[PDB]
Amino acid sequence: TITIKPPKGNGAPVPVETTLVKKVNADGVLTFDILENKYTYEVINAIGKRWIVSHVEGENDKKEYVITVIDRKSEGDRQLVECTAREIPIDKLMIDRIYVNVTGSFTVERYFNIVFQGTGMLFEVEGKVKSSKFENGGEGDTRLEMFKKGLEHFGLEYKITYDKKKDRYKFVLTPFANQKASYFISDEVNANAIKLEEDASDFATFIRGY
Amino acid sequence: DALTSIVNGRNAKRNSEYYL
Amino acid sequence: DALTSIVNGRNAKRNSEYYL
Amino acid sequence: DALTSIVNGRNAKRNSEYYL
Amino acid sequence: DIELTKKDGTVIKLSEYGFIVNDIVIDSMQINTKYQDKENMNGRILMGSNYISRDIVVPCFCKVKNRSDIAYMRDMLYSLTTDIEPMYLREIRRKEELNYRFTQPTSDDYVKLDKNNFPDYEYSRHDQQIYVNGKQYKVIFNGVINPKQKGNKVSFELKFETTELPYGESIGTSLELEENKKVGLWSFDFNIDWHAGGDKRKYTFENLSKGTVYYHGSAPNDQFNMYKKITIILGEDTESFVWNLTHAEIMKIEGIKLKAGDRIVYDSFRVYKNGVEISTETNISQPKFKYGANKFEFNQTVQKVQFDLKFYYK
Amino acid sequence: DIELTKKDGTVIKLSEYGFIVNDIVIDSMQINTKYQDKENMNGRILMGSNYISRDIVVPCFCKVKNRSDIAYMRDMLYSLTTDIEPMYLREIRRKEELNYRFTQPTSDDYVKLDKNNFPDYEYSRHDQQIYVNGKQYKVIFNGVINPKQKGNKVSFELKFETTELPYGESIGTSLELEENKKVGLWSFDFNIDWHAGGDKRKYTFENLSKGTVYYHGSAPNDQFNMYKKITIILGEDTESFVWNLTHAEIMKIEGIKLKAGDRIVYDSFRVYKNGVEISTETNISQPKFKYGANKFEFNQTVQKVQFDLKFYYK
Amino acid sequence: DIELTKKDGTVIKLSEYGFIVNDIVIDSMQINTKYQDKENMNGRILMGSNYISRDIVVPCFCKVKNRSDIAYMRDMLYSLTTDIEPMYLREIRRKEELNYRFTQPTSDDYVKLDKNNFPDYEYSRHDQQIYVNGKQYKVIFNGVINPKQKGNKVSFELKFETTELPYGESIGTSLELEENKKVGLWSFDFNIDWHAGGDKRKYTFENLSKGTVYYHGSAPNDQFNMYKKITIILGEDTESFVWNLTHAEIMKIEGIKLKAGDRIVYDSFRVYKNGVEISTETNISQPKFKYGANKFEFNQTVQKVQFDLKFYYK
Amino acid sequence: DIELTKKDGTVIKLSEYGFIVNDIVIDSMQINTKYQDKENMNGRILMGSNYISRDIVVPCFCKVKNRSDIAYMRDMLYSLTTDIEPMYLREIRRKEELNYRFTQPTSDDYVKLDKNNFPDYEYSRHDQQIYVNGKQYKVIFNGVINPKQKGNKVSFELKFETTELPYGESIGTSLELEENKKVGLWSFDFNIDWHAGGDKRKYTFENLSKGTVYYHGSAPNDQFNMYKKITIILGEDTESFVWNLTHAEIMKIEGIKLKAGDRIVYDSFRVYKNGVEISTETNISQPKFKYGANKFEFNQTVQKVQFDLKFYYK
Amino acid sequence: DIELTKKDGTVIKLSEYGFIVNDIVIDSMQINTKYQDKENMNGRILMGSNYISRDIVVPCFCKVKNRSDIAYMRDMLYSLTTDIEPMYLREIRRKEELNYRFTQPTSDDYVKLDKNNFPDYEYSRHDQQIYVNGKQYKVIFNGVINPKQKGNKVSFELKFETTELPYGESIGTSLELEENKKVGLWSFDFNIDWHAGGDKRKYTFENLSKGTVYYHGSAPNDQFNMYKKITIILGEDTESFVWNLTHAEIMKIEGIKLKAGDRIVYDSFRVYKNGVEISTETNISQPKFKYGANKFEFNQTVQKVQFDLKFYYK
Repeated sequence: TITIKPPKGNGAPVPVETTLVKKVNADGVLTFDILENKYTYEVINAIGKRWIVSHVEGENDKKEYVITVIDRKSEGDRQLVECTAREIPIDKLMIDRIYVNVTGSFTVERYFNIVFQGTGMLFEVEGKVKSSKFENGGEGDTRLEMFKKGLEHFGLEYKITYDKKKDRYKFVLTPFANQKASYFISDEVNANAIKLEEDASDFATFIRGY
Repeated sequence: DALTSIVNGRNAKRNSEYYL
Repeated sequence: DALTSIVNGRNAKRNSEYYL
Repeated sequence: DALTSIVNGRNAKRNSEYYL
Repeated sequence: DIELTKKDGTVIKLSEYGFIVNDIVIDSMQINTKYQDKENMNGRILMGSNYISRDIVVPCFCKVKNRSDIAYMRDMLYSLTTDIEPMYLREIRRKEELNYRFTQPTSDDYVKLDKNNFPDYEYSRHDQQIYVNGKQYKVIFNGVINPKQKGNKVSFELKFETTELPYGESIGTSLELEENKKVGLWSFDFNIDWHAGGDKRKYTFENLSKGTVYYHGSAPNDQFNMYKKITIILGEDTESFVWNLTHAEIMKIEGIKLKAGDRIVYDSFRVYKNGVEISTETNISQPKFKYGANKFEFNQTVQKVQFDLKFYYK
Repeated sequence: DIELTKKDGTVIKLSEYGFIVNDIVIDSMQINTKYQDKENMNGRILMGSNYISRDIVVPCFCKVKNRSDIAYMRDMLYSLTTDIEPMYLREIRRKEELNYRFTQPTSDDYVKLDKNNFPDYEYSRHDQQIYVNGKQYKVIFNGVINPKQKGNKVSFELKFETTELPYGESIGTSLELEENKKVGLWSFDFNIDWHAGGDKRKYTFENLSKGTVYYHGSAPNDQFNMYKKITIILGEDTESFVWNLTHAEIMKIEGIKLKAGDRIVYDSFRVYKNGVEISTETNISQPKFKYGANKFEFNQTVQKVQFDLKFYYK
Repeated sequence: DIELTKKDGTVIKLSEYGFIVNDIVIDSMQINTKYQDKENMNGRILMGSNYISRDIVVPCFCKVKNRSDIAYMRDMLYSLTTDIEPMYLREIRRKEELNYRFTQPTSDDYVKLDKNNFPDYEYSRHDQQIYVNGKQYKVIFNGVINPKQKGNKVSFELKFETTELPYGESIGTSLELEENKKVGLWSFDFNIDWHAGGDKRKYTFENLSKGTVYYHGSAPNDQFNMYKKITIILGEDTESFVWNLTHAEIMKIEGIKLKAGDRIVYDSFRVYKNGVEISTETNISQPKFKYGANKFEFNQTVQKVQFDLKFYYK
Repeated sequence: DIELTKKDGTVIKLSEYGFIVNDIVIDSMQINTKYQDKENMNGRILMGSNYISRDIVVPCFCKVKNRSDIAYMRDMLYSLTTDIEPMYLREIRRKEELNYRFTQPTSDDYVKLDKNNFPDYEYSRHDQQIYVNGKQYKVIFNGVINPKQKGNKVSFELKFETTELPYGESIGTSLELEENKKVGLWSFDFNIDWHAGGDKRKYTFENLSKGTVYYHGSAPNDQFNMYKKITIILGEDTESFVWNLTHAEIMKIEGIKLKAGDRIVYDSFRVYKNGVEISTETNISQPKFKYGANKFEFNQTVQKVQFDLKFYYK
Repeated sequence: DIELTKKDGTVIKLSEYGFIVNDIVIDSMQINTKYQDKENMNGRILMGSNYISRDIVVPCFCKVKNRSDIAYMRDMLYSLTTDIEPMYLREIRRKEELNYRFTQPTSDDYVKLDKNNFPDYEYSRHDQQIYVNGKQYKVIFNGVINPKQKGNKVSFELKFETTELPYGESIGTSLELEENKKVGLWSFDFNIDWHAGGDKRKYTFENLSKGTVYYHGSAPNDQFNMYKKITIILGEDTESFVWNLTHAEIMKIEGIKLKAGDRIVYDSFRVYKNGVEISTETNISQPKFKYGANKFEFNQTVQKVQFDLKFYYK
């Protein structure tokens, strides 16, 4: 069901209930709970963290994630493994830092190219976007949070994709990332419990700017 | 009394992978 | 697991009108 | 609704002797 | 009415141990449903429905020659039955409500008595009981009380329960069906043709792109815990290897290169490329035999296929 | 008293399988309410009220010729009935409590006996049972125990339950009502006029801005899970297309341009613009047939409307 | 039918205290299961299964000569039985339903009467009751009510319960089996050979790398709370010391240097290197005797092994 | 059968108030256990076990001369019994099921009738009932309903319950045992020797390093709520003062200097150095009398020890 | 057997309305306890214990002349009784089970019949029923069902319940006891001396530092909801004003200056300094009359005290 492999080499499947979560720009994450069995024994007693999970959603959606948390509980004469995991197109960014302090004016392609140095992944902007200046680089910081700042300045949203090619992850940067979807919803047909919340405690009609 | 721990534990779980 | 959400939701409610 | 108070109360208890 | 138990390392039957039984009653499988009710719609969606557990009940009593011995006998029962160790239960019935036969009251042809003080109606060899069916059940015990009616008679109420899968696991593989070596273990509950070597008995084919299988089991062998186990001599070299099947999903093995004479052991959700060093990354999909015709279709005329499995019932 | 079951791929009836039944009792639908009590007001608001489930019960027993066979028979029952697979149940009744008829005790005109040792009161063709009604039920099984009364008689207590929607789905569409081709499947429970081609049978109209429909089903076909399916040849070109309906909501199709000869397949909450490539963004509203007169009103005289649906009952 | 109780500091039996009993019924052990249901799989995993408690029940009544005395007698019962103090219960039975014997109505051979107004059927020494089995139970009391039927007869319903471990602790060690000094405490429930000094009685071996043990107890002595206690004169000097065992785990003692004549007392999960100053850091693993053959294998021919233990039953 | 109640400020008995009773039944003490189950071990640890509550039940009915009076009588019952005020209950029994005696129907020796219309079988002084035992119970009431059977007879079902400690507090101290002044309050339930001034009656010793005590109470006086109260004239000056005791813990008084003629009142978990101004910092340990021999050992030959206590029962 | 109800604005009695009753049964007061169990101590602390509710039950049936009228009668019952409006219930009994008296069958002295078809046994004025006691109950209704036995007889089962305080509020104040003006409302359940103007009737004293009060109510008037109301002409000027009382607490009025002729109305937990403009800051303490002697002690010889209150019962 779920093909997991060490960071070096071969795969091994396990059946387990999964709980995935995906946001637009924020990190996706999943969680699941393996249990000891006559099966799964060779794996469960031999998982070390940063085990590489993949083949969620079957023989498709080969979005390879990595485990970082590992719980191990004892239930009866058996044992559970709750665990968590994160994307490689995000973790692989949390891998590397930049020490050269980016500073001054910066066009978007230059900025999101210096940060994709050695990672191998690829970025591209769709529409024309302006440029601004970044005051202090994150010399002691991830590529990820500088990516956050860059999105906050220039590309207000993004969307990753595992392109057809191996070891590639195209970052379509875009303001207000969207694609049309043929499906739909309604209270009768697909929407059990509609909680509409309208929060306005920090809201505005006119506003000043300097 | 028994209850604070479960919620705080799930909270600390959620502290993993909440941030870009 | 089910429980963290209700408390955190009421907490965010309380974040409205707590301050002079 | 009933529940927020017990957790927050235990939390304030824990605020006693948490720090060196 | 003996309630045979095959444990991991032994075989036991109660009536051998002075333990008559009143009857055996086997519940069906507790169907756990998973419905979801839409908020304002006169109808609720089926998320799922699923078998869970086949709770058995067996009340057994026992007579002894003296009141003290009750204790011993009872302890034996517990030490003999109450086993968390997953056991294999086999049910037994009689073919007839046997009576005492005619005799002659001429100081001869007197009646017999069992080790227990009862009248032996079982005069001939062909009187005693039989394994009513060629199946078993993976079973565990639940709590009992022992009311002592008068004398040396005491009753017990065993409450057994299924262990792993709520099904009537058929004993013996499908190859013992193929090779008529082992005798027993094949009851008429399974509608099995006598034409050994004919169709709907054979699970050993040669030099075929596509072939036919009759899964005699009413319940479907989709669950991996069942002992569905295939092994194929691939016949022809290739780089990829697909095989399709009905009442199941498609299966691929892509990305690894094979050879003709190399054999694949295709266990449940598991693939031995050559018997060891499992190469199971390719299209994790497990096959499913439902009942009757389960037609398969390979793609390059394997020189051998053969597969043993176990029949499961509901 | 046969309890017919149409499963996905087969048809079964118990009394064919030596399984008499005592009766069938069908509960009504469990109304789940949704009330809300105001704090200090002598009365509670109705948020909602909604049908949920139609639990069926059927106790069936069986006789056989010998005690062993009980086991086989019981297993057959389980393998034949206990199916998470959503089945379609059809009820059967008799028209009369049949007796044995007069005969002659003159070494002739002797009595018959069924395959089971019972007296065949069904002398003529017109004796045996009937599909009492032209409807079915989407049904799943729940747990059974099998008390064995004496001899070869054993009882069972089937507890069936509705699957998706707690309603009496009528078998056969409304077009089989239109074209009197299929025979059966139309019982007098449905107050249906004989005037085929007349009003209140027809669901195939031509060249009309507005027309009339008689939904013979007491229960309302507002739920999408029901097989309400419309198809219309629009008759006249337009840029927008509204049609109204009573006992339901208004429907628009705005923002997409159409043509006259183009046809719309209007499935439940779904719109095929031309049979494929569904263009269902426009005014997601589903139509609702309640009972009797369901008058529709188009706006530009469609050259054809026709729609098949299924009648549902409570 | 006396319900003996050995408390910490005394021995008591009810019928000595004017307290007849109707019977004793001993439940089996409440098996607490630990299952886990997979979400959409027709079968649930066994995390564990485990014995918990062996609830005993004993209804006892009492007659006295006058109505007042009831009170005293009742209080005695409470003061005599209801003890949170973990007691050791021993069951008693009779060997026969005794009757009054033939006599002679010739102003002689009259009948006797007990201290309580009952007929003494126990004429000879060999009439009275017996410790039916050589085992006990660690037991505590639970709530009782005292309905007073007429006269001086009043009933009570004692509900005892196991204390630590739900098992039939065998009284007396295995060395009393070795040295046939203590008499009693060995019932035929334990299938024990008479060949004292022969195999399957001996737990005192000399000068052996490997040897054989017959654990007569059906229940397994894996739990540490049981009085499994080994002591070995190691025979040969070494730096490390491994010994293996079947129906159990491997045991090492590495990292501490020993000598030949030095002795190890190997208590449950505990190691006295030389009787005191426990050196129990090395491979914390406790041995487990299941039943029958429990073969051990040392590695350097210990000059002495001997070990006493207690037999436990289910 | 009177159910005496001593309240804080008065004494009451029901049958004085026209309130016959059917019986009194006294439950034992509800043992609350505190077990802990280890996760995968066939046995559960005893954290503790503890007596809680001794629920009494007393059904009492009443007859009156007229239907109205019922009301009054009932109210009296409530006003007389239902008291949250912790009361001291004393049970009463009869010594005999009394009958009417022989008389003479000669217009003489007629029969008597009580204030209630019943036949006075209690002819002589020695007929009426007795305090069956020299103990009481600290008791509170729980809810009652009053079904009125016919006429003037109405029943009630009192459900009393222990207040502080689930025990049979013995009335009167142990000094009234010493000085045979108060009469009554000493029943044969307590196995008490007549040798007043002899051993096992005396709790007043002089000039001894060590001495002997017989605590006649089956239940142990470890709980402080019991009225265990010691007072000692220390005999010899010292700086520290230790005294040991069996079925209890060691006691020290260190860090405070004393004198010989000074006296210590050693109340439960409390120490008056000289009757007031409690100096109880030194080794807070309370003594515990279990049953029978409770040997104490002082260290410097106190010139006087004497201690009163209360006997408690289970 | 009439079940009088005084509602806010009217008086009703059932038997006036053709509504016979079978009986009235009045439960005692549900004692809600508040215990706390110490963790390892054989005894549990009483935090509190408290009366809650006095649930009344009254089954009443009714006969009418025709079947239709049942409906009307039933509705009347509901409209007459089921009132959330806190009502005051008064119980009624008979003094005798009345029979028909002797008559003469001489075409004269025939028997009477009530408005309902029953025999009037109530020949004389002194036959009919009576307010059995001079008290009431603050009461509310709970759900009823109406089984119709045959004919015109139908039964009902009223389940009444106390409203505010679970007590038998005595009707009429204590001043109507003082001034023997109102007649009725004083039953012998209250042990009241005839010596009007004598002690234990008077609640109107003059020129006294200390005086005596007999609270005839068994239940204690500590609760403020009861109509305990005092009024005192203070007699002597002062700056502070203390008065003590037994079975209650001390009371001060400090910090406010008073005068002699000024009067204080001392209502429950409330102080009118001069009838209005309540000055109730000083020592908020409410007085409590328990039963019998409630001695008060003022400090400066008030020229008048008098206080009305209501007697409450349990």
